Amino acid sequence: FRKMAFPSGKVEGCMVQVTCGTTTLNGLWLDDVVYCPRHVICTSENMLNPNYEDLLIRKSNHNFLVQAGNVQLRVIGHSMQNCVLKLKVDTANPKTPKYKFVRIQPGQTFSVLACYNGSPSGVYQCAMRPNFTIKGSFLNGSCGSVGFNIDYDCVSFCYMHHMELPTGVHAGTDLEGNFYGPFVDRQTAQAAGTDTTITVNVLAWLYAAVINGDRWFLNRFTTTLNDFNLVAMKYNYEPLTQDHVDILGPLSAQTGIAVLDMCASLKELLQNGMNGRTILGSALLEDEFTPFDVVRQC
Amino acid sequence: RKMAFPSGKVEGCMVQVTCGTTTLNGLWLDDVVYCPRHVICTSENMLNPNYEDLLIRKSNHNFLVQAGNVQLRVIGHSMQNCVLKLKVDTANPKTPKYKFVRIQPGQTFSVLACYNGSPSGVYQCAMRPNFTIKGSFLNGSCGSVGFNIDYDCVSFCYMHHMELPTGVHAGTDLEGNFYGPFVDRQTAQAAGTDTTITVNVLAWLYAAVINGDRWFLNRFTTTLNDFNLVAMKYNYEPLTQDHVDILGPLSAQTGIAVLDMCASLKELLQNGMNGRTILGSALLEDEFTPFDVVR
Ligand SMILES: CC(C)(C)[C@H](NC(=O)C(F)(F)F)C(=O)N1C[C@H]2[C@@H]([C@H]1C(=O)N[C@H](C=N)C[C@@H]1CCNC1=O)C2(C)C
Ligand SMILES: CC(C)(C)[C@H](NC(=O)C(F)(F)F)C(=O)N1C[C@H]2[C@@H]([C@H]1C(=O)N[C@H](C=N)C[C@@H]1CCNC1=O)C2(C)C
Repeated sequence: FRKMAFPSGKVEGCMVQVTCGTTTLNGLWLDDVVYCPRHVICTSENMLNPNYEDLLIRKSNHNFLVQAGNVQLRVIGHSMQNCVLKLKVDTANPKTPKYKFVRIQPGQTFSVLACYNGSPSGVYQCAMRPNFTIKGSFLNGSCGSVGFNIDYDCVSFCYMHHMELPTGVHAGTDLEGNFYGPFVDRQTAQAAGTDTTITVNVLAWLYAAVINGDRWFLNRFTTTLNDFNLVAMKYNYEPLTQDHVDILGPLSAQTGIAVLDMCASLKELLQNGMNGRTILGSALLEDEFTPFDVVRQC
Repeated sequence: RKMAFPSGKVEGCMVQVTCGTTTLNGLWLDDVVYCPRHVICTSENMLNPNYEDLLIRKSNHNFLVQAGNVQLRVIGHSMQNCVLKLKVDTANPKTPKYKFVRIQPGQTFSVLACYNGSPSGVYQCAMRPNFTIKGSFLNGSCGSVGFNIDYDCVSFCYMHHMELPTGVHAGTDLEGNFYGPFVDRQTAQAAGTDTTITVNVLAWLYAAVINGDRWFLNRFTTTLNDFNLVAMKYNYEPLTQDHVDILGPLSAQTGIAVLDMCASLKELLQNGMNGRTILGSALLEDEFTPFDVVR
């Protein structure tokens, strides 16, 4: 059971390089618009507390250099939507996929296409943490890289990368420029809140363990949502809702293990540990697989 | 994070190959489709297939090749070790710059898992020392390929053929020669005992020092032989002088001598992590190569 990213070719064909003055990052080129983080119009001097409304009025089309591989794109218009810059360009991308912009919830997963200088570098699978950060791998120049899901040739863009927090986790917006989490696009002191484990994803991962070989952690017992939720808080675990139980229903129906019975397994694992046994070859409990992820893979 | 390569250059080469009732994936490069030769097997042939006798009875029109909605015309065919090479009517217009390479255990690569010719997911892999892949491959995944990409040239190194009973996977290079002692035949065969890729753990430890963690270092050193005598008690691969030379650059960039990093690994194996993590893991990661670390 591997963590898998979506195939990235539909997105690779949209990545471009955006340069404003001395600042270069990545942009997303869909039809005749290029989307990128608005802090590209910041001068490094003004990363501390910029006024984006003012800095953009003073910009003109000629302040933006957009490069698609070998080819320079001519910017013919610019505007802002929340924290993303929208650069209208000369040419529609002939590789534009069927796509939509969506906003995801903490605990959902997506693929990230990490890019540098407009050129795709690698792909990995991520989860939006309960504290609204991403445990990604982003280096200098990675801003504007996007995250996405694919459903039957339709790309759902859900994330654009903006910044790294002092604990090495990452923060970004949806493609309409709304931040995930209580962060702002400026170099001021900010930090991730204390993170928590995504309970519904651990359970889904335990179902995947049962779907494969592993069954030793099953027991005769069952809990209640209220009794399990007291256990969850003690171990820094997101509380489990009736909504989570309902979505795990398919896996509970397929494997014959009710969710509150799996919770009994999980509560038991959280207290007594694994006693030298493993689950899908892992010694810790994995929480970056959603229920849909497990159904899809299996 | 362990990252796969962007998969688009390979997605444009995946096709569907059908022969009778068997369908799997093929790789379409220029005017040749490559795929596993057991596409020409039926039910009653998996146990003891005679591939020469099965192939002699086929003609070009027995092979149905589909690239998306378009049927390709097969105009020739031949067998090279355990891969079939289907000469087609049309050169793939999306053929990337590519080459074929055979890799060694410990090497990493990306896998594009496909079903019925359409890409489903991409993940990053290592060739294990027992010549198997710890992959994620379902019923129709055969013919999925593994690859690296360097300066826009795609190095194809793996094509998927079989699942072993332990859940791991075996396959061939793109010339059809199996990695390890496996055969494309449904008989009792089993992966040998697997071991940890020691040179990859050490390279990763060097990556931890470079990103500013040093908690696992100690003041000891070790001889190469003493290191290997301890490490093999944990099912770690022996470290060779070639591996030592290979880590040299990282040892220079960090100032930590290779054998001093070996002493730290012996201690990590002795103690565990005591609830800590090194890069982002509570496990010793062995699927990032020395070459990977510098990049
Ligand atoms: C880490 C740093 C101290 C530099 C800063 N962090 C914080 O200001 C915080 F602590 F508030 F998060 C930060 O990321 N930025 C400062 C400045 C932009 C952003 C930035 O340079 N983004 C990079 C875009 N290519 C990607 C970064 C590069 C390192 N790894 C990444 O992912 C803006 C928030 C406007
Ligand atoms: C797992 C099974 C017991 C069926 C068998 N294994 C062994 O015979 C062994 F144990 F000896 F390896 C096995 O894999 N095959 C039997 C037959 C082909 C191959 C096969 O069906 N390949 C699939 C290609 N689409 C991919 C497989 C599907 C399951 N998961 C995969 O990855 C050949 C070896 C000629």
